[PDB]
Amino acid sequence: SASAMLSYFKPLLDWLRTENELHGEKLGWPQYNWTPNSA
Amino acid sequence: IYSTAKVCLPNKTATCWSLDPDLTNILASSRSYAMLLFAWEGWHNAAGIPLKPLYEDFTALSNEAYKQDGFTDTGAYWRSWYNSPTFEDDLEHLYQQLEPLYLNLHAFVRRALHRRYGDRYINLRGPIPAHLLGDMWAQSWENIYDMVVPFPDKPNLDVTSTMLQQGWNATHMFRVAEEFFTSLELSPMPPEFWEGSMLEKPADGREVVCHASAWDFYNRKDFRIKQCTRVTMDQLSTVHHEMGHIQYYLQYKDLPVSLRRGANPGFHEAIGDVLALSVSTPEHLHKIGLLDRVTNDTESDINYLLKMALEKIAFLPFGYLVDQWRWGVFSGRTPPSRYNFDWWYLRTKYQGICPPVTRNETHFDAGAKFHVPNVTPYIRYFVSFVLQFQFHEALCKEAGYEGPLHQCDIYRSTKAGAKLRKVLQAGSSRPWQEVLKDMVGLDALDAQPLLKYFQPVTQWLQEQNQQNGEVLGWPEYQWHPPLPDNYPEGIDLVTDEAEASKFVEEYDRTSQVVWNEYAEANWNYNTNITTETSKILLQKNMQIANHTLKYGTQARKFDVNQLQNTTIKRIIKKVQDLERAALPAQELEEYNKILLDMETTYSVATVCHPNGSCLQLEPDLTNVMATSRKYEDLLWAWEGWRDKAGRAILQFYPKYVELINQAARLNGYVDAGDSWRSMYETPSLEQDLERLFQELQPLYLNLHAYVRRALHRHYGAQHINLEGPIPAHLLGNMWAQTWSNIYDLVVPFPSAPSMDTTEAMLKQGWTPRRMFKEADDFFTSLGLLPVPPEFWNKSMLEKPTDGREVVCHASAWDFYNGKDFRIKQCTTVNLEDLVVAHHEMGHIQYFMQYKDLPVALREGANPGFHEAIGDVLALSVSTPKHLHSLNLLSSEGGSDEHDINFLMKMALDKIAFIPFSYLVDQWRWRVFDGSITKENYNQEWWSLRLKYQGLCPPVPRTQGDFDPGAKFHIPSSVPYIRYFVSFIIQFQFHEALCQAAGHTGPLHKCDIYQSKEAGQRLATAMKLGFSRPWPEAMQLITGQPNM
Amino acid sequence: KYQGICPPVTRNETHFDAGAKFHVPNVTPYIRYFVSFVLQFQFHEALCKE
Ligand SMILES: *[C@@H]1O[C@H](CO)[C@@H](O[C@@H]2O[C@H](CO)[C@@H](O[C@@H]3O[C@H](CO)[C@@H](O)[C@H](O)[C@@H]3O)[C@H](O)[C@H]2NC(C)=O)[C@H](O)[C@H]1NC(C)=O
Ligand SMILES: *[C@@H]1O[C@H](CO)[C@@H](O[C@@H]2O[C@H](CO)[C@@H](O)[C@H](O)[C@H]2NC(C)=O)[C@H](O)[C@H]1NC(C)=O
Ligand SMILES: *[C@@H]1O[C@H](CO)[C@@H](O[C@@H]2O[C@H](CO)[C@@H](O)[C@H](O)[C@H]2NC(C)=O)[C@H](O)[C@H]1NC(C)=O
Ligand SMILES: *[C@@H]1O[C@H](CO)[C@@H](O[C@@H]2O[C@H](CO)[C@@H](O)[C@H](O)[C@H]2NC(C)=O)[C@H](O)[C@H]1NC(C)=O
Ligand SMILES: *[C@@H]1O[C@H](CO)[C@@H](O[C@@H]2O[C@H](CO)[C@@H](O)[C@H](O)[C@H]2NC(C)=O)[C@H](O)[C@H]1NC(C)=O
Repeated sequence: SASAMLSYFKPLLDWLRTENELHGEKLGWPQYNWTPNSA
Repeated sequence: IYSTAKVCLPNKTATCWSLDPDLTNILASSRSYAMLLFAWEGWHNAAGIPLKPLYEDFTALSNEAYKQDGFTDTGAYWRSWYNSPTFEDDLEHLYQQLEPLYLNLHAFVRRALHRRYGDRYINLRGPIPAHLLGDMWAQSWENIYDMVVPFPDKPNLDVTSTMLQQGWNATHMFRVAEEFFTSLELSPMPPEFWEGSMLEKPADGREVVCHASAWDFYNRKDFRIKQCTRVTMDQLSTVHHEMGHIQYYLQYKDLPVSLRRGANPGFHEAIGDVLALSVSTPEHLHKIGLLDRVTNDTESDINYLLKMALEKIAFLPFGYLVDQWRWGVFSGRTPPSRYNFDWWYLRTKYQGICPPVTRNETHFDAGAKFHVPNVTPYIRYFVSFVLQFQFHEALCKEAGYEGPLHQCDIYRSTKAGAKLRKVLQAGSSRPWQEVLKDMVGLDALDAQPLLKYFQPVTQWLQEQNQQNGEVLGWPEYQWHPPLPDNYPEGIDLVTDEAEASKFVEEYDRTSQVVWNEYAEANWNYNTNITTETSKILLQKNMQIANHTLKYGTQARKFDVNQLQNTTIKRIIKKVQDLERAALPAQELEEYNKILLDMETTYSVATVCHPNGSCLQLEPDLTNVMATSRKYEDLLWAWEGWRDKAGRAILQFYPKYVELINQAARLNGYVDAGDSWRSMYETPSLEQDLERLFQELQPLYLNLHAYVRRALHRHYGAQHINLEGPIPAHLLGNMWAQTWSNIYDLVVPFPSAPSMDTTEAMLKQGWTPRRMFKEADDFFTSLGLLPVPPEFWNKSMLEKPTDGREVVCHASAWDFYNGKDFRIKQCTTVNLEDLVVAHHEMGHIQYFMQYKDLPVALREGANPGFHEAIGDVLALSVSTPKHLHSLNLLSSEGGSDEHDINFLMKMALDKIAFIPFSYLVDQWRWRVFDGSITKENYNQEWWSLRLKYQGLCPPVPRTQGDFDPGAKFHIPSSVPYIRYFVSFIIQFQFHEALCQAAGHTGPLHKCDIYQSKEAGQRLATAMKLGFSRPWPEAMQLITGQPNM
Repeated sequence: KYQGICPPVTRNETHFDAGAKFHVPNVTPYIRYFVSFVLQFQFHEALCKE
């Protein structure tokens, strides 16, 4: 099970959620076709 | 404990079945293996398990009492009544005389039961299961007679309406039976009876419900009967039996108290049953006024004697069996640890029946019989059954009628009545042997009269068994039926052939009319989107939905595996699943709303410049994506259409996936993709399709390389890379499924103009009416069904606008209006119009061909044959030879240039489509699987587009674009692998038809015109419809059952 | 019933398992061995009593 692993990182998960919401970060990679070269 | 024994279902409802009249009726009426087995096992457990210790203690006590009395046993005391030192040996010889009759009857009934219940539950060389026949103890097989009638054409002489029509009382039958008694100078009947006995159901008070006893008041002056009354012939026979018992009671009044029982203990039943034999015969009924005339026919005699032999012969192993087991128990040969063992050994050895379930020493199966707990000897019934035919033969020989023994009543037989009275006078005063000798002529029991009575039916049974060729009985013991999955909750599923057939016919007849009304409403709506036909369409949709739900719930009560048919089983299985009616009402309404929203949003969305002049998908965006050779305009159209349609349907798709998956789960499957794949009835469809795609990969790769080179030569090297995928918007199609529009860019030999002539000169004529007439003319010339004239008198096809605002489709509609099939499509002036016309003509011919099949079996095998049939003839129509014929081009040549140009056009039509057809459903199957989630709907779609088709996005496609939504078939829940299967199948069909029609040489120049053998083989494989699986039609068309 | 022995395979009337015993074809009574087995112990007990 992953319950122990999730409970290990619970403070960090909460802090990361708070910071991402504050910064307006969107989870995931919506522009999946992006590439640094960009031709 | 025997009396208050009950069995009830695992649901633990407030009621529990009792032996009478619940369990007996269930075992005599229900032809369900699971329900019969549940009743049998439950009753035997309930009435036997709590009785074992009581019976052991009773056996000990009774043996002690009768050993103190002087007899060695209780069984010896029971045998002492018959007064014979060798009683068991005479009984054994008697049964060994009657064994072949029961063996033939057992084989016949076992064959009939095998035809009924199949081969899984019944062995043609083993014993019959002990619950599938007649009673619970299998003592009498009368209730089996329904399914084992020798000649079912004639009506069985078991009628109650004739009694009611003549105005028979509820008590006058006793009077006419009394006058029948008095006819043979008998019945010195006391006047106390009618004024001191009741023969009627209890009108008031809670007395006994019903029984078959005649309690006598005794007192040497008065007697009585307590028995119900009915209007059946069985009631009349039982009345005659009971009055025979009363007559026996009368004739020994003068004898002392202990000398009241009549000779042998079986003499009572023998005297009661000889008269019943002499009464139930049809000729007595005719001459008494209960029948119009005698049916002096062999078949009626056989039917009557087989009905009589189902109770008077099937009981012979019983009685003998029961008292043999009880004698063994009393003797100590059967200890309490061997009750069930010896019981079932005797049951299989004599009766030839095996327990439906596994039994063991916990059970006491002999205790479910009534006479074991209520301690009454049972050999009296065997003795009486043997004796009654001896008495019948003696009276008949003494009645002066030496003919067949069946129609041999003793009515108006003075001497027979005198002999009967003379025997009846002495009850136990003299040994029974002297009485039997005085009446019959010999002092011992004889089985010869019983054989003589059943001689014609015996000969018939032996002859029929020899013709059917079966073993006489149980050469394969140790066989027990497999459990029917008797974990007791699936016992109420009806598995009857008659009920299934009746349901199938009712479903057919109601479905025909309801589906015709729905088809008419759909035709009215689509032909004219104005005049508010949407309301009628919605009404017909509601009618279809509720009808489908009702009949699917009705068919869910049936079964599939236990059905002993092919067509009925197929229909029941195909009706048991509700495509969308399995959802609850709220979810069903939500699903309908989601589907309608997706379809309307796709059909309405348009993209265009901010100038103001605006374009729709068809025929504006398609035209600007077909005839425009420019990166900017093609990219604008592609991006705009994808934007509009896909971003509109993205907000709807995930909920649609959820709802369709829920419906498929409720229907039995695990996914909507699994439900769609089940249309082909192949458990390994994906592997076969992947194998076919791998087989066809090299040809597509070569064509892709050539088209890529041509596009690079035209557009340049900035937009096209020689190594790398080609952008999806440069192939002359919105979805790049077919690359036919860029043929002028990819012409192999420009100096071979033998295909541009068609559309160049079609302006000279070629009306839609005349071209469809030519198409059906070719259809008929092939050797197929001509089109009914209503297609021209009633139906229309030329509907460019026709006062409606719906984009053009290429569909075919069918309805069982006797003979009516009509189509709709937008008609242009080009060769593709003729190709699609032939495709729709093939659709309509497929509609015609399976006309006589049931409505549920109106499908064309798997839904890939339906599309393949029209394209098969379209392939032969488009050949240059068939274009030169019927004047579709100026001139044709077999040179390499024209042939290569024609093949390139056909390739850009079909090969370019192979990957797309496989890709659409491949993505959709992974979406329904849960493998593709909402976050990467687009990413996996474009991964598939690059992997299979080899195309690249012209612009960066982000998440939230939903490119797959721009395809029409995706926001319409229309499966798409059918086009892959059809494109694979049609070339096999073309090759097989050419081979049957000859045309040795290249396949692409073969023409199916004037091929009677090919047409007849196509018809003989198309007439199957959906009745048989598609490999059979594949085998008939081609010769191999594989794609 | 007597020996508490079940066949290892499914048997039926095509077979004749009583013939696999030696004494059945070469017809020789077999109850003499039962009688002798009982009688030898009867004799042993009586002799040791005397
Ligand atoms: C067994 O016992 C019964 C009961 O006692 C005997 O029945 C009775 O028989 C006597 C004569 O033995 C009857 O009496 C006679 O009846 C008529 C009346 O009209 C008449 O003939 C004489 O005046 C005389 O009274 C009697 O009615 C009859 N029943 C009773 C209830 O007593 C029976 O005979 C005995 N059976 C044998 C085989 O001995
Ligand atoms: C039996 O049915 C008849 C039908 O009428 C009832 O009365 C009989 O009537 C006939 C004609 O008048 C008389 O001759 C009979 O004596 C009557 N009795 C009979 C046949 O028993 C009679 O009441 C009915 N009996 C019932 C219903 O118990
Ligand atoms: C019903 O038909 C059978 C024959 O199917 C009749 O049997 C007759 O039996 C007598 C016995 O003495 C023979 O002599 C006759 O030749 C038989 N008749 C034939 C063969 O036609 C029987 O009598 C018929 N019963 C009735 C009531 O009609
Ligand atoms: C069992 O299958 C047989 C064989 O198909 C069925 O007989 C046909 O049933 C179809 C049902 O649509 C009818 O159209 C045919 O006319 C039947 N053939 C005849 C009557 O020869 C049969 O109905 C099925 N059911 C039973 C109970 O036998
Ligand atoms: C009697 O027992 C045999 C042995 O199990 C049964 O099986 C078949 O026996 C025949 C020869 O009698 C062999 O050729 C077959 O290979 C056996 N097996 C099968 C599956 O057929 C045999 O069926 C039994 N006989 C009867 C009459 O039931």
